[PDB]
Amino acid sequence: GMTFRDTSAIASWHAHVYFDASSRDAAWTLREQIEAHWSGKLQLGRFHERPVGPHPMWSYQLAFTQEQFADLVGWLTLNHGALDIFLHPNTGDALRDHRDAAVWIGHSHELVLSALN
Amino acid sequence: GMTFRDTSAIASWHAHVYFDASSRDAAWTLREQIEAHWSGKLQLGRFHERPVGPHPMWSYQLAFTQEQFADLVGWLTLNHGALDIFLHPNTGDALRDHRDAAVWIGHSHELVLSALN
Ligand SMILES: [Cl-]
Ligand SMILES: [Cl-]
Ligand SMILES: [Cl-]
Repeated sequence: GMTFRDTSAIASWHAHVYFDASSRDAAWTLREQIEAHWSGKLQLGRFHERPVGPHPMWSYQLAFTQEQFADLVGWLTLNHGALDIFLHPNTGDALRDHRDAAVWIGHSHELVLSALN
Repeated sequence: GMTFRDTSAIASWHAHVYFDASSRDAAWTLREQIEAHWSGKLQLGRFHERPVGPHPMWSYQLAFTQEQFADLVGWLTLNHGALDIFLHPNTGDALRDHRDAAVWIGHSHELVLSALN
């Protein structure tokens, strides 16, 4: 049986906007709106135009606190268009968080979990 | 030419825990823990052991506010085990909300879109 955890186990969240060559322009446009809308509320990573790390799509990262989660995730849910977004909590166990605690705005993708740990 | 929306557009959130014959006990355990952890203050629908509405799997519904979103969604992310969970905001447009504002804890599923008419 699984042991239940409290939300205090979550130190922070990462979201990754996924895209590819076909959706690059749309991804860029959303990234500019995130900059415009969320300056100081999250850390925005580089625009990766290849698969990096465990990500099977081109991507960029947003890193944010539990206190920003509802506002930012709600806004992304409303405004993501056709871009899939991968989200996961950071609990101190990268493989477990990616393998077992993946959240998707839009469609899910099979991660490159073998890249972890 | 998307019009960006504010989270004020969201009246409420709805989650649907998906399960099947293979995963009934886990789905039930989760439901009971939801009931206990929020002391019956969330809105819980019927435990459906058949596909209902737009849901291709057996399911049960949870409804909650934007102000409950971070805690509940965090908790579900940590505690869902292998159960996929469909979430969507309610903006008054059931088609658009289900089609375009779907969020999935775990893996995404194709909805039975016919049921949205
Ligand atoms: Cl670099
Ligand atoms: Cl959208
Ligand atoms: Cl979506």
